[PDB]
Amino acid sequence: AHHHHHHSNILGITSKKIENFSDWYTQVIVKSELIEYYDGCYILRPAAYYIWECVQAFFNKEIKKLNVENSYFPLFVTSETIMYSVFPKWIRSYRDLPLKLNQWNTVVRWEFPTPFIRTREFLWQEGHTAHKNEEEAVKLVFDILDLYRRWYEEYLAVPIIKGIKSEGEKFGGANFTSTAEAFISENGRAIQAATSHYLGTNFAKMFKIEFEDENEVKQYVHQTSWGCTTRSIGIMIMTHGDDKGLVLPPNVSKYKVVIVPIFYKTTDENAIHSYCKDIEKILKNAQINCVYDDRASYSPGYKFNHWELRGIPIRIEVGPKDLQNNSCVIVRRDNNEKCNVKKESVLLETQQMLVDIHKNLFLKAKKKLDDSIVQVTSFSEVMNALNKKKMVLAPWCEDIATEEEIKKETSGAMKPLCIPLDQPPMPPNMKCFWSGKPAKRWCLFGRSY
Amino acid sequence: ILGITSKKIENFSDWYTQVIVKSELIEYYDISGCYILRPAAYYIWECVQAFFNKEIKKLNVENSYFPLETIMYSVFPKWIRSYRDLPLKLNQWNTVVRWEFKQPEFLWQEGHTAHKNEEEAVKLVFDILDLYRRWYEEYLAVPIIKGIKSEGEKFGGANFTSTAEAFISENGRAIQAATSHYLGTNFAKMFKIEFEDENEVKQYVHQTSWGCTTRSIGIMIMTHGDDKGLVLPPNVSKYKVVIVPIFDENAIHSYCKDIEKILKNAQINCVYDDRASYSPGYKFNHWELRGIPIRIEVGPKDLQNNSCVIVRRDNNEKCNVKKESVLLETQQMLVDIHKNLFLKAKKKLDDSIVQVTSFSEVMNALNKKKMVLAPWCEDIATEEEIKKETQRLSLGAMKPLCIPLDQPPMPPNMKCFWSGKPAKRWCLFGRSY
Ligand SMILES: [Cl-]
Ligand SMILES: [Cl-]
Ligand SMILES: [Cl-]
Repeated sequence: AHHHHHHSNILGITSKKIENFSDWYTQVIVKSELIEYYDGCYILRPAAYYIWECVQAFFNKEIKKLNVENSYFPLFVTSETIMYSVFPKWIRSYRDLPLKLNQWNTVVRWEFPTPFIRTREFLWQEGHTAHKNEEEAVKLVFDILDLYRRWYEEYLAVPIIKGIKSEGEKFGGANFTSTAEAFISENGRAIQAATSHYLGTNFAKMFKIEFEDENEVKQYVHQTSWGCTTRSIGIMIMTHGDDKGLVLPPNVSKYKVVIVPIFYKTTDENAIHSYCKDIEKILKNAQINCVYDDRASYSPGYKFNHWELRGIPIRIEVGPKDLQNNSCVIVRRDNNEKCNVKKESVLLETQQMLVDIHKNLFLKAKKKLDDSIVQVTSFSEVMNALNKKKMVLAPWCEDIATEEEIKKETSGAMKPLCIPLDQPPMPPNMKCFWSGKPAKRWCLFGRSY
Repeated sequence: ILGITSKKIENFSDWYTQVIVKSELIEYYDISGCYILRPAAYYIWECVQAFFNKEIKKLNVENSYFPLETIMYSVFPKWIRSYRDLPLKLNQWNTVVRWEFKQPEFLWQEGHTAHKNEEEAVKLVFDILDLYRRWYEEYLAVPIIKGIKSEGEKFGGANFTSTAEAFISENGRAIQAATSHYLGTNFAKMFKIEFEDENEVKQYVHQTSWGCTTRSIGIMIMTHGDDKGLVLPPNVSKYKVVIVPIFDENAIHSYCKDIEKILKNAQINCVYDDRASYSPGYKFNHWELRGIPIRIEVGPKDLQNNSCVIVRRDNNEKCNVKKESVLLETQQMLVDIHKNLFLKAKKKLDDSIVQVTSFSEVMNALNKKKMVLAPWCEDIATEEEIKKETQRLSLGAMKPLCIPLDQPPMPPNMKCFWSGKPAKRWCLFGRSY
């Protein structure tokens, strides 16, 4: 009957994030128990699906405050839902507006493949609304965009940049496409995090989606659509993961704490086991889910690595030194800092530490994001920035023809990510870094996914 | 308005189509019969999903997503090596996608578990089955009968299939409402799902599976719907109350808005139908069709007496209520509506079961749109014999629905109604969907 003292190198992460990012990622997603391959479609195991559940609960609650109703439309065409053609059957009068719908979807197809990120398999939501006028639709587009900011920032501890897509990168049926953009600094790649579209009257004209207004004048509806996918999980993994494995923001971890007993003598086993159970009770009585790993066949050291790999935010260790001192050792996953905590203070310190882990994960990620943006004047400064795994903020004329030319001259190509909502001042005579006719606004450009 | 034009008792299938479309539950895409679950239908699914998730989580079942039982079980040995890995408990909420220009219920739930022994597995099978009873009975106000399927009607891979059966008395047809299967070690042997037990002995896992679909919604509609349209148990209606003004014209609005705020402040969602271009009669029918549990009517006299009139959807009874008593009376009424819907459906279910001792009583019961509870020897070969004979006499077949968990006494000398060797247990038989 075998005792396992040492977690073998091969069962941990054998590639370093910075040195071999793609293999590092592959290893983390399987070894942390997020996903499992069947044969390259993958199963979302509970640790991944739990993250989706948490963001789904938050988003549902928030969209319901905006009177959005969930629904389910099963017919799709190549991916988009057959829906707008039905809207004339439901809308006659301003009293029928706004129409506000959302659905939670699941799709799998043959892969073409980085799980969560470049995949034909995902869970998502998409919302669709129709309003009596432009201002109400555009307000809603930006309200939803801020909810995406919160999904990322409050749940995944991922900072995003809000912006408007360039004409070449926006959805063809949209008047404008707003976006949340994320950036993975370790490989220099931007990735679109969520989208929120003002569709104007385009589909109303196609399907005769018209209503009688309050003045008895016929008008087109103004539409919106918006979506966010399990790509969000990938972004989170890539943002916080380290060389020991997965790191989970506490808000999307099922177990907040793992309790590990330390003892080598049978005379100590009962007191250790009992104290560990006291701590498990204290936390669970307080609605803090946790796991007490009391397996006899694995050493404490093995268990440390086992649960770090799984991304548990806090580990509490209990050894004989701790019984003697009425304490325990609390270890944070994010930065591996340890402290001794009195038994009576474990609840409060754990609560405070879960909040601080989230803050630290976010603030460190935001620093990396901010440090990844180089503001440039000229195309000659661009390649050095790209090669430093950066994206660039450049004054740009926003001429659609230039997007394919920028791509072509700089997969190694950089593309317009978004024109950020937050604009630095534009100096009086600033020229486009490409054109160079007068520059309109600053645009972010980068290599992408 | 065009309301419901066919009577439930007279043309059931036409009634049903009119109710599901007119009430805004579904919209058909086209003659394929593919359809949209509109918010009124999806809201029901949401409510039961919330309930079920909460309860299965108390049993440590975790949600997951396997792309679409062979993918699934072939992967289980990768996760199970010792007793420490058990029990494995998974659930999935599934959605179907139909691609328009590609070669080919839209929502359902399926769970799967694996356990160290028979006792633990079977206990979960029955715990889940009671959660399905509660899904039906607490949220949908639909009574069900728990039982075990016959050998001929169980899932072929199961050691036994437990079931919740419902009956629609207006058309005399039973319907399987949910199922929960003990799979034994059948698939474990097939996919080599073994573990090392506490004593270092290799054992097979004991598995269960269980599911329920949007058919549950259809069952609810068939059960409580009436000739005016949909009837919603309050727990699965987005709006609990509609407020309808009856023409003041300024004081009326203000008064209706006061009631709206009282209810909404107490977290009771409601709608104040203040549309100027429709009559109150129009509005009454509009909201009845849509299944809203309670209407509150406010007219001039009610202003004068500081009252209003509360009207129940289920029985159309009215009562006069003081303004300051509206919140409490509304809360009590929503409870009482659910209780009445359930009790009247339970009475119809009870009255649909004829207990028989011989085959010569069966066709009379079937032709009266009943089910029969009969003493049966349970021999699989009799199932098709009984199907054929009841079909023949109809000119339709009845089949075994379930062997109820709640068994009446079996006299020591009772014969099977068909065979009649010694009878074992009572079995429910009926026509089915
Ligand atoms: Cl297609
Ligand atoms: Cl937390
Ligand atoms: Cl079955």
